[PDB]
Amino acid sequence: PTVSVFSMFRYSNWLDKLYMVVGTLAAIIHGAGLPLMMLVFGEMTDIFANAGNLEDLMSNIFMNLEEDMTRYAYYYSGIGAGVLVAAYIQVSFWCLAAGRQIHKIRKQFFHAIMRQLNTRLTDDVSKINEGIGDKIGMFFQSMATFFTGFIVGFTRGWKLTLVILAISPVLGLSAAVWAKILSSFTDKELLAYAKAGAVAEEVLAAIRTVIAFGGQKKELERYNKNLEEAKRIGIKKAITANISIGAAFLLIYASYALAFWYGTTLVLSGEYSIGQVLTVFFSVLIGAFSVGQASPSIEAFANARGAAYEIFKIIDNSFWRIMKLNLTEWPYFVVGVFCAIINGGLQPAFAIIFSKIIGVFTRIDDPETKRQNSNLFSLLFLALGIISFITFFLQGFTFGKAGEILTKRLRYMVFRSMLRQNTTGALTTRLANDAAQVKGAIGSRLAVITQNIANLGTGIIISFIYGWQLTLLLLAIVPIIAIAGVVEMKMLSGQKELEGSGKIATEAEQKFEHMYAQSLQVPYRNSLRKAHIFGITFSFTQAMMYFSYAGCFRFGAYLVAHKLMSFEDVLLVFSAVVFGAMAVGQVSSFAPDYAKAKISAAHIIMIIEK
Amino acid sequence: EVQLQESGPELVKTGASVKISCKASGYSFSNYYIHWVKQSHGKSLEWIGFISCYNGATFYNQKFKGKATFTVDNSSSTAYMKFNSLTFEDSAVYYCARLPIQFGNFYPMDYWGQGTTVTVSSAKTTAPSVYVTLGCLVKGYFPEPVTLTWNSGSLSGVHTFPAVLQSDLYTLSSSVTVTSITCNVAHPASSTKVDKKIEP
Amino acid sequence: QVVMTQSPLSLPVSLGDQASISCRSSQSLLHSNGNTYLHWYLQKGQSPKLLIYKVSNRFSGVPDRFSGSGSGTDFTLKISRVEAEDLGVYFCSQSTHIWTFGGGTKLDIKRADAAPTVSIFPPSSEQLSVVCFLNNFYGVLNSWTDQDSKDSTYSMSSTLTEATHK
Ligand SMILES: COc1cc2c(cc1OC)CN(CCc1ccc(NC(=O)c3cccc4c(=O)c5cccc(OC)c5[nH]c34)cc1)CC2
Ligand SMILES: COc1cc2c(cc1OC)CN(CCc1ccc(NC(=O)c3cccc4c(=O)c5cccc(OC)c5[nH]c34)cc1)CC2
Ligand SMILES: COc1cc2c(cc1OC)CN(CCc1ccc(NC(=O)c3cccc4c(=O)c5cccc(OC)c5[nH]c34)cc1)CC2
Repeated sequence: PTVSVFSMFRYSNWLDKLYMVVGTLAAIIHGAGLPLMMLVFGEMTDIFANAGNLEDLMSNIFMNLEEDMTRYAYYYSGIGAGVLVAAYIQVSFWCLAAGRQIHKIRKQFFHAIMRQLNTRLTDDVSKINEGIGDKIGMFFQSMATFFTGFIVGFTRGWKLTLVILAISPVLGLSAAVWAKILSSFTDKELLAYAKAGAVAEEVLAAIRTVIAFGGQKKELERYNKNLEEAKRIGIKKAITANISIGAAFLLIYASYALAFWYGTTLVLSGEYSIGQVLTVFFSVLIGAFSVGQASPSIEAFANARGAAYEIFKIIDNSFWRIMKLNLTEWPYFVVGVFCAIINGGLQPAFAIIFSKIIGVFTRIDDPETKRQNSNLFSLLFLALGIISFITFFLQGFTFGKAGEILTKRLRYMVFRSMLRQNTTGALTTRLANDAAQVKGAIGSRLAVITQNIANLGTGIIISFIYGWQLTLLLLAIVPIIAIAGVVEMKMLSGQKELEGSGKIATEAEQKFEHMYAQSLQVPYRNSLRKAHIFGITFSFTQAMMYFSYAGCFRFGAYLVAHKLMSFEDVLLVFSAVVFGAMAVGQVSSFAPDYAKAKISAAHIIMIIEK
Repeated sequence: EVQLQESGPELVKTGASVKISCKASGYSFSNYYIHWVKQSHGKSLEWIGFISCYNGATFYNQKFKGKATFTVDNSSSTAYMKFNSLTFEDSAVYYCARLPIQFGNFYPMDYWGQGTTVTVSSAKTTAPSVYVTLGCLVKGYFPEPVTLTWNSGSLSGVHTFPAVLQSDLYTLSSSVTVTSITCNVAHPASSTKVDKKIEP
Repeated sequence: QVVMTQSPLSLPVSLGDQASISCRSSQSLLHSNGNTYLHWYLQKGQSPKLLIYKVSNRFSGVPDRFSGSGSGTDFTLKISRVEAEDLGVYFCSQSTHIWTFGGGTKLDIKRADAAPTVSIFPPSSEQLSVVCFLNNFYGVLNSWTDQDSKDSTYSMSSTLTEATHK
């Protein structure tokens, strides 16, 4: 049922093999870039901490802080430029190799299907594409991140690295389950409606018989009995997916708690420094998470090898009216909006707790007081994890249940109005998709906006309180950091121009295959251009995350040295603003097209009021 | 174990310079300051200053600014203190102690070095003059030490008193007590072995 | 600069008995955070070893004989059973206002008094200077031996280029 790993790439020529080799080297280099970033970040933290401790000591009785921070700005910018180049080459070369091979495969498959099966020519080649393209570069980049992170961890601190080893299996498993849930989310949504979509298609295809025999009140009940099961499956999915991702968040925050309790123990015993702790922790944790994230790649490669089997065998042989739709679910919406506020407000709460536990180690104090404060802040990390688990689950569950109730109701009354009466394909799409997207204009929009406000608005407010000069500087790059998060999630998710050439294939010798070949030219060139365009977009938004470090901490060195701020405040502002922009991007990448959703709702309301 | 091994005793000419070291072992060198402390004979210890074993940032007691200089070799994990234009008032024992950077003065100096004695003298190598209770007066020599024995370690009742500076020249005396004898004085730096017999 | 004063410059003790060494600062050692940073070290040609820190906390690996007390400008170090590995110089250290140290207190073995065996010596005439020897008791210069390890008395030599005892 699957082809060979070597036989998968039999249409690659010398240029494609070169693209793969150089794209894999660039992937290794790109993946090695975040652990080196954490190494540099730890050294910078230690510079700041030592300066702060010495100033605290000599209070009653920062000279070189800016000079020392220029070098680290250079290191940050160098890693950022290297990552820019390497990410560009990786993404670009892997997309180009995949595109050239998929083009040759499409042409060969249509030549062979006629030298002698439409799904095998439309969707199976797309499965091969999804398998042999970006995902392989992702996989090598994530393997490099894992290995480099663990090398940096063991070289900087093996004791703390071992303590985080004890946890890394669960972290990689959480990341794997998370990424798999994200990958298969829409497929499961389409699969739940399968049994009711069959009834819908078979009734709408024989509508004359139905309204002639008067079986409207019975086909409605068949559809309803299947809609109940679709809704139950949707509720179960809303429970399990959200409980899994909430458990992942809880595990991340508990890892913070544990690693920082142990690391602060090692720092108070004099054996480690706080920058050393930061380096080890962030390196090992990000590596362990990257491993998990690299499992959709293996699933996709296996699916590509599965899809290539058949092919190669053949070849070889009003927003207020819309909201009023979902009005009876105001309890779910109240609970969900409350939970979305509490969920968004966890990024600034984390910024505060993190900056405080690190600022404990940037000024001198009694060892007993330092132990007490470190214990308190580790406990606060754990409490953050518990709260995030609960609120994430509740937000997801309430909004998903309201969305399921609304979808079932909309499908039901849409079918009832079609029966109390426009091709059958259009009607089945109105029932399968248009009814399932009206929730995107209500609950999804509400959740995304509430969470993003409670996150970035609160972050920016407390950042203006703690350090307004740095907040003003970082506000200029907030849009690019948010877009970086959006682009990164779109790149991980792997997210029409072939429909024109689907006609020449659906119709069907040499002339037909020549017409098909000529029809493929425009989408071929479009994909070859999109490869470069997306490579450069991704690489630039990735490098901006590295340049944010340089800018923020050079200006923070200036401010700390001139006494306008402390390193704890610089850390708080960095965390809050920068990673709240990143979280805003990551959350907004789950919001559906509000325009398409309003259009779907308009069509649904037309059909219902007809 | 935490250990701070200091260099050995030093005898220096007046007005010269000497650098003494403190080699740390058994802990993370860069998480501590090394403080330097001076003790003259019969006086309280006296803080000279400290240097950060992370970046080499120093702080000097006002009395010692310009008189001493701290440096750090992070590779070998050693700290150095160097004097300039030594004078006799710098004859003392110098200790190094470590202090955690995280706690500052909210913590004791938990581990100390064993001390380096520094004798600043301008005199030149000089051979001693050797002049019931009996005794020898080994007067006017340099530098210490000087081995005194009675009848070549034959004897109890001895009382070798410490050496005392008398105008840049040590003196020493002994005391044997026996009811009703040779006196061997060995000065290596002068390579002398004088054996006087006491006569009434 | 805080000045630290140790009351007994020399403390004759007896093996197995008790000893108490006092320290007094010219200014209160209580910090604004509620802690008092006074530490006690022992010195023997070896390195000084930390015994007590922050008035009363015993350092890691220090026997239970050593204890510390005191409040502000008045502190004490008590040794409950003076063993034989305790004879040395104890000194206090403050780190509240900053580093200054106390003058040190030497522990000495106590024994019954004795009288000096004074002995005079005229110049050996091989030159002149006159030498007095004051043995086994409990332009001039003096030199004292340390306490004898066996009989545990002192000796004194005086040289010029009376004996006022108790
Ligand atoms: C493709 O899969 C999915 C698609 C959709 C949903 C769930 C899916 O999978 C479970 C939820 N729909 C309803 C709207 C809706 C409500 C709430 C949210 N708020 C969240 O925080 C969230 C919720 C689900 C997953 C994640 C993440 O993975 C995630 C990953 C990294 C970082 C994050 O934040 C910092 C993340 N935040 C979330 C988002 C969206 C929209 C479409
Ligand atoms: C407070 O500190 C921290 C907090 C956090 C982290 C680290 C911290 O400290 C270091 C890590 N974050 C990490 C967030 C986080 C999680 C999971 C992912 N995977 C993917 O998107 C993903 C991977 C592979 C395949 C696919 C798909 O086929 C796919 C298909 C459709 C839709 C998708 O999605 C929109 C898809 N997605 C993926 C990324 C990012 C969480 C919060
Ligand atoms: C050069 O920097 C970066 C570059 C890139 C990313 C992250 C970077 O920085 C960490 C995202 N990558 C993909 C994997 C990936 C995904 C998500 C994360 N989430 C977090 O780490 C994180 C989440 C929430 C809150 C915080 C903080 O409050 C925070 C505060 C201080 C320092 C931090 O971390 C050094 C912090 N982290 C976070 C990390 C890694 C690709 C590009």
